Amino acid sequence: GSTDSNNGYKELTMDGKHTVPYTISVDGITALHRTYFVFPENKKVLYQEIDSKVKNELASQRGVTTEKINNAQTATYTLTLNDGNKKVVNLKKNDDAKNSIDPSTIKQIQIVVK
Repeated sequence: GSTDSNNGYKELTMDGKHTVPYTISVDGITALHRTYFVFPENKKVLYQEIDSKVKNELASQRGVTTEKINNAQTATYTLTLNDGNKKVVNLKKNDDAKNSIDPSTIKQIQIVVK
């Protein structure tokens, strides 16, 4: 078991773009069409501003609307920064819906509703 210590080899994985894998859980089940997202750097945005556009994307694949999510028993997602930090917040209660953040610090996120 030996890995590169200095150099390795050339790579072309969305070089220049910020990729961020997204996950979701339903009743304990894991998504099957999981994928990654891309966004610009050095830019701030409102959590509610983005989520508003994301909800329309997840509602089309999950079929869950603002009325359905309300019927859910629980809704929480964990956020993972690029530094390796972790913060789980309930979707039902947007505490950052009135805050500004950038994807440049976002590494990955996993939603959990049931």
